[PDB]
Amino acid sequence: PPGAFAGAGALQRLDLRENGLHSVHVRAFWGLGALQLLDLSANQLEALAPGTFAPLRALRNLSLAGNRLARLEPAALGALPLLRSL
Amino acid sequence: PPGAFAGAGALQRLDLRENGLHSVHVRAFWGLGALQLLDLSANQLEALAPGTFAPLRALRNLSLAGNRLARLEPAALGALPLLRSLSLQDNELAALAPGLLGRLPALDALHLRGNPWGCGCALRPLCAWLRRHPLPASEAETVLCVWPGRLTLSPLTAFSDAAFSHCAQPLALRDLAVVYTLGPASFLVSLASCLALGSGLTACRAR
Amino acid sequence: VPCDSRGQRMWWAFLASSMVTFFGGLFIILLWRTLWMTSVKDWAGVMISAQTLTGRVLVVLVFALSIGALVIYFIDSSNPIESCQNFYKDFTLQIDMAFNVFFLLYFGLRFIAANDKLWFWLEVNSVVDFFTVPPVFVSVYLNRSWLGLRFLRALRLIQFSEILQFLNILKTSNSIKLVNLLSIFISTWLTAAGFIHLVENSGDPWENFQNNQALTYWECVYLLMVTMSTVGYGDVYAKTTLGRLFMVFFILGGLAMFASYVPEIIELIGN
Amino acid sequence: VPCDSRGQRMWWAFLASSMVTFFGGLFIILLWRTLWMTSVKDWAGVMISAQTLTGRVLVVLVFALSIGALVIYFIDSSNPIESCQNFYKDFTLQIDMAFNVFFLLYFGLRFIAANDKLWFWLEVNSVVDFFTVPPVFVSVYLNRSWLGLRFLRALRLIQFSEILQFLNILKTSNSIKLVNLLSIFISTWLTAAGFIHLVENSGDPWENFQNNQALTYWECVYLLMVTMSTVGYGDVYAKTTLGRLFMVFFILGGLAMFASYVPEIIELIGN
Ligand SMILES: CC(C)CCC[C@@H](C)[C@H]1CC[C@H]2[C@@H]3CC=C4C[C@@H](O)CC[C@]4(C)[C@H]3CC[C@]12C
Ligand SMILES: CC(C)CCC[C@@H](C)[C@H]1CC[C@H]2[C@@H]3CC=C4C[C@@H](O)CC[C@]4(C)[C@H]3CC[C@]12C
Ligand SMILES: *[C@@H]1O[C@H](CO)[C@@H](O)[C@H](O)[C@H]1NC(C)=O
Ligand SMILES: *[C@@H]1O[C@H](CO)[C@@H](O)[C@H](O)[C@H]1NC(C)=O
Ligand SMILES: [K+]
Ligand SMILES: [K+]
Ligand SMILES: [K+]
Repeated sequence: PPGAFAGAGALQRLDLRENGLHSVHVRAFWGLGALQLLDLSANQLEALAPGTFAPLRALRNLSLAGNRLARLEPAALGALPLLRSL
Repeated sequence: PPGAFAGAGALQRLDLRENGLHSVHVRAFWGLGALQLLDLSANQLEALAPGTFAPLRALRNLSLAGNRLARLEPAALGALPLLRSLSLQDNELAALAPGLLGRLPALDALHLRGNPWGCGCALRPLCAWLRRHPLPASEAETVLCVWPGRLTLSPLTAFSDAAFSHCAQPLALRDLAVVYTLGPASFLVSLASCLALGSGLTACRAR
Repeated sequence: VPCDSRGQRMWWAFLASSMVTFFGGLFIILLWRTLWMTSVKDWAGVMISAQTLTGRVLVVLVFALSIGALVIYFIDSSNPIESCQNFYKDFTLQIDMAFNVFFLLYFGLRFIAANDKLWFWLEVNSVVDFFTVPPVFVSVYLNRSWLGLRFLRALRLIQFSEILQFLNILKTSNSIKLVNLLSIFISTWLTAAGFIHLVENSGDPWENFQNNQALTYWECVYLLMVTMSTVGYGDVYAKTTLGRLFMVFFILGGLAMFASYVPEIIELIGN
Repeated sequence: VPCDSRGQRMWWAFLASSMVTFFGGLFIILLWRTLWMTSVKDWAGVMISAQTLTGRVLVVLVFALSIGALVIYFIDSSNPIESCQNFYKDFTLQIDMAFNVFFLLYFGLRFIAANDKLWFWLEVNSVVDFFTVPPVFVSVYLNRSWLGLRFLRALRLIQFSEILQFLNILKTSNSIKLVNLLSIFISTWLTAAGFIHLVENSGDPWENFQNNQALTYWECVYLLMVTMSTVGYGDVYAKTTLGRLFMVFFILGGLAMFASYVPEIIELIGN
């Protein structure tokens, strides 16, 4: 849901694997840009809405392994200067 | 099935969660109105037929968390005077029909956390209910809404009567009379103006 | 606080604002029949006469403003039918308001120069004024907007050939007749497409407008062209009951009009 | 205890109740041909003559009752085709019963005033009486109801122009011919739509009525209008075998009738 992790503005690590995610709404990480590690592996994600990772700014390593993604839109990823691994 | 719990006319508590319910037939609680607690959480319910909760009369707290409901029809809930608490958290509800909360007197406890609420004129009755019944501060912080076209940073409880001022209330007799009389009055004004201009020009020419 | 919503439909107020003008004033004229004026009547008649320069420039001006209103409707057809807006914020509504008050002044000037008021009241120009001008006043009063019957100004395309005639562009009768036929066909095509688009995107009233079909204006133009040529692909069609009734009536009227206009087509073909 | 169900189809009884009237009495007339009457024949002839007042008011009455029966059929077409009902409980069936017994009395009065019984027996009014009047008696006897061939009363609309002629509403021959053509076209359109609706909603008999399509009467009217203009959208069409056969026959008959009626259309257009 949008603003699912509301209240955790100082969150740094977030791991979601083996959960079978299939639909993530846009702007669901409102205020979660502080995180540095984001694991969204082992799911059934197919398409990513543009601007989903836009609130994220301090993210460093991102994982999208074991999913059903076919086309990765550049607008969805945006510009993340602090990213180091993908 | 219809009359699934037949024979339990004196039932008071009924809990159904983590069962993955996907289809509940109408009038399936025939004679189950005596219950006070009803848990239908953690299921895959999408639509509710009208009159499903109509046989229920003594129900007090109702839970519909973790479901796939999108639109909640007022006819399905009906009028339950003895209800006190209701939960719709972790659902896919976008808006609530106006007058749904006014059908029942007591709605002291309400949980709407996690629903993708699209703030708008429709939500204004809910905001007014928030003004009448303030939520807890933590719950107010958690419950938010989606603002179309930009970020969803706007809290649900932050709205005031200024947002309601955009909504057009049903027009009274004054506005109805004005919108009925705008046409003919404007046409008569135009005719009178043209006639006066013609008469004045004729008077100036004849001089 | 800033938000836009449809809320409750207010189309009936806009329609009644024209009905209680047209029918009520028709009844007033009838009752008056049951129960310096010559000088001002002659002044208004010579004011709008096609012989003088003033009448020529004024009919050119009203044709140009009708073209502008049609363009405004074409632009606004890509929006929800009923929507709230601020009159002071947007100036396109101000342009439409100026156009419509000019139309109202022209209608008053015509009404003064009328030997028979009742037969003037049943003209197509009078009825398009009735079904166009009060809605914009109601919209600016209620601070809302409805698409409505604003495509009917396309019915003023019929005078287009006349607009050429006194600008020394058409001399022979055959070219004038051809341009008149083309303008009539184009105008009726556009207004039929306008009604089809309105009745399709609006939805059925008695079914709480749940039968609305997302049809653009140009898609309805394509549908009318396909229908009138008796092709009928079936890719796009009217799904509402009132839309289907209008399609049946349009088919019958178009067939009758074409059968009536065959001899003029033959005369244009000639020998 | 109170319940309604279709049960077994009883359409064949209603159809046979008209067939064993029509064909059997035709055979009786033929066999009689192989093997104060003048006074009563003259009395019946002057009773139904269009010159006298009685004939005029009586044909106006039967036209009005035919209009009422058509309206009753239009109302009842929004129901299941075969259904059980109580004759005493519902009074609309009583109204239809009164209309049909009046039709039967008129048919008897016409049959007395017939110089040639066999050629009277093959008239369209006689056959619509045969296929309309016995079914209501069978329905009230069996305490059931079947939709049947109750739209055929629309075939009396052909007399509509005559209804105007002796009420001093039409004088010239051109207007009478135009009204006659319009009434003929409307009546055949309505009855073709009635057959299409019946054969589509009833379903194929040899396939246990599993091919029924939920088509309303007005949807079938729209389908007939689309077909007769050679547009053919394909949004709605006949899916049953008998429905498709009827559509082919209707297409051929409509094309032949239009080709035959072209010269009258040209005469109405004139020079
Ligand atoms: C010839 C003109 C000037 C007068 C004829 C009246 C016509 C144009 C009127 C009468 C009934 C009207 C319709 C009645 C109901 C609705 C539903 C609502 O969503 C607005 C549009 C719509 C679909 C209207 C469109 C305009 C309409 C068809
Ligand atoms: C011209 C008229 C008077 C006589 C011609 C007879 C026609 C109308 C008869 C003969 C065969 C009949 C069909 C035979 C079988 C069925 C299946 C059943 O569900 C009733 C309707 C239906 C589909 C009948 C409709 C009427 C029908 C087509
Ligand atoms: C990126 O961070 C993740 C999170 O734990 C870690 O497992 C991974 O090794 C890191 N990648 C690199 C290249 O350091
Ligand atoms: C409503 O009843 C349920 C059932 O036990 C209970 O868990 C819940 O706390 C009650 N709600 C309130 C607000 O007391
Ligand atoms: K064709
Ligand atoms: K086709
Ligand atoms: K075709």
